Formats: sequence, structure tokens, C-alpha cells
Amino acid sequence: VKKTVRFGEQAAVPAIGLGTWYMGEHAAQRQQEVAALRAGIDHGLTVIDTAEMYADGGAEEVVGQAIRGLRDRVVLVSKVYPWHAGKAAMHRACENSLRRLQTDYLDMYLLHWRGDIPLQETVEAMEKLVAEGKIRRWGVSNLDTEDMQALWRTADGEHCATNQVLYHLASRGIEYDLLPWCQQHSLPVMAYCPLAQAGRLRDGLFQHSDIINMANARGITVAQLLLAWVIRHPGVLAIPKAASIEHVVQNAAALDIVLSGEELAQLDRLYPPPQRKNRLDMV
Ligand SMILES: NC(=O)c1ccc[n+]([C@@H]2O[C@H](COP(=O)([O-])OP(=O)(O)OC[C@H]3O[C@@H](n4cnc5c(N)ncnc54)[C@H](OP(=O)(O)O)[C@@H]3O)[C@@H](O)[C@H]2O)c1
Repeated sequence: VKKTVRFGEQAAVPAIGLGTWYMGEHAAQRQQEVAALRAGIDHGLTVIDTAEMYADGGAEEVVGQAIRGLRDRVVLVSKVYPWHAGKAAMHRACENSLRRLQTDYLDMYLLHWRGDIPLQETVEAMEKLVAEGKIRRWGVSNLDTEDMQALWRTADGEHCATNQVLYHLASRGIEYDLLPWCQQHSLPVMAYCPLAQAGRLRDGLFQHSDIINMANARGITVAQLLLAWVIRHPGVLAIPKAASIEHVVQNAAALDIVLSGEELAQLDRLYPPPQRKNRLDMV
């Protein structure tokens, strides 16, 4: 079973990509960050996820340096603050992102979350960037099932190419409603915080005996086990962030893992799937 995802105008991207939140904050780390991204590309991870938010442009500048001369090898995803996502301001947000990335187009551009602009106006603005050639496709982030239904209802809202939401073993709420909805509409989901921020989100995911034993039993690390879990089913593209080369190399290698039913059942007993609607986890 191929560990790829149909994503925008790309027929198949690898199901693990590269996050950039917390890159670009410190000048002393820029070279290390550039190297971690290039390592990911060198290991076949092509999707890079960033945002105008991240270090106020800084992460985008890091990405732009990392991808110099490699633009055709990568699938670039950035995001626009909702307060920019309207007729007036959208072009400037997009143009500023493109300047920092030093590329003339994005593969995907996401509404970072839903603000006060009516969705119809954001959709029209995204469609204009598509017609101009500045973005190949648009999508959204942090939209729950109700918001996705509202979007679908808008003119051209069905062109939405992805929804990026929080998903990991210890926060599975999207499995009740949102993922099935996405699955029904052939919409790929981008899973952010797929490592729960290396466990910092949920106390003891990493420090868990049965998960530690399970990873040891196949000679993988817990992080790899958690990533393979996130991408176990089609239609989900995980975007772990790694500034460490050792970590990027691990993360790419998690594309080669096949979890058994026995293993997946054990994991469900440790962190059961949701049996009701849950508010969309975000962070
Ligand atoms: N749309 C949104 O609202 C939203 C919100 C949050 C995040 N995001 C996106 O999603 C991405 C992923 O989420 P995240 O950065 O919040 O958290 P994450 O990817 O779940 O975890 C990042 C942490 O995991 C560590 N790590 C990575 N690979 C590892 C490995 N193999 N072994 C051990 N530790 C490992 C990293 O350390 P090192 O860096 O030192 O390797 C980092 O400290 C973000 O970077 C961003 O692109 C989007």
C-alpha cells in the first residue's frame, strides 16, 4: 500500500512532510534549520508547511533559503491570517510570503483559521490568486465539520484542497466526524502536532511503557511509531517538525513502517477512539 496522498494538483505526495513552526526565531539556528529541511527533501519528503505567522516571516525566509535551486522538488504550503483573507488584503499577504520564500508561486495556500470575513469573500480571493498563478490550489486549517459544511455551501468552496487540523494518538477527536466527512468528499487532511509536540501536549505519551515496548519490539523509536500511526489510513498527510537531522531521517523512515492489526488494537486500548463529537482540538 503506497504511503502517498493525492494533494492539490499533485497526484501523489509522500504522506510525511516537513513542519516549520519554531523555525526562524533565532539567527543562530538558521543554518541548522536550513539543513534539517534540506535533509528532509533529500530523503524524499516533499511537502513543506509554513505560514506568514511563524516567526513573523522568519520561518518562510528559512524555507526560501533551504529550497533555493530546488523549487521543482518541493510542494510548498503556506497560510494567511484570516484578517488578511479578504478582497483588500489577500494579495499583499500572498506577495509578502512569496518574497520571503523567494518563489513565484505556492502549491497550496491555507486560510489559517476562520475569522470574521465571510467565507464567500475568502474563497473569491483565493480563486483570484489561483487565476493569477500565484497559488496552484487553496485550502483551509482549523475548520471543524460545521465550518467545512458552511464552506462547501459557498460558491467554489468545493475547490478546497485540504484541511489542516491537529491529530495524533492522544488527540483523535477528528475520527468521529471530520475525517469521515473529509473522506466522503475526497479531501486529504494535513495532521499537525502529529508527535503531540514530541509529547509536550499530552503528559506520558512518550514516557509510556507499552508504547516503548512496542517500538523496541520492531527496533523503531516511539516518534516513528506515532507517525506511522497517524498515516496508517489513506488521506492523511502528517507534517512533523524537525530541526534535528537525526529526527528528519527517522521521520522519513516512518514511511516504511507497516503497523499490524494486533499493534493497532493495542494502541486503541491505550488511547481509545472517540465515541462522540469532540470540540476540535487546536493549539
Ligand atoms: N495549522 C495550524 O494551526 C498549526 C498549528 C500547529 C502546528 N502546525 C504545523 O504543523 C507542524 C507540526 O506540529 P508541531 O511543530 O507543532 O509539533 P510536532 O511536529 O508534533 O513536534 C515537534 C517536536 O518534535 C520533535 N521531533 C520531531 N521529530 C522527532 C523524532 N523523530 N524524534 C524525537 N523528537 C522529534 C521536534 O524536535 P527537533 O525540532 O529538535 O527535531 C519538535 O521539538 C508545525 O511545525 C506547523 O508546520 C500548524
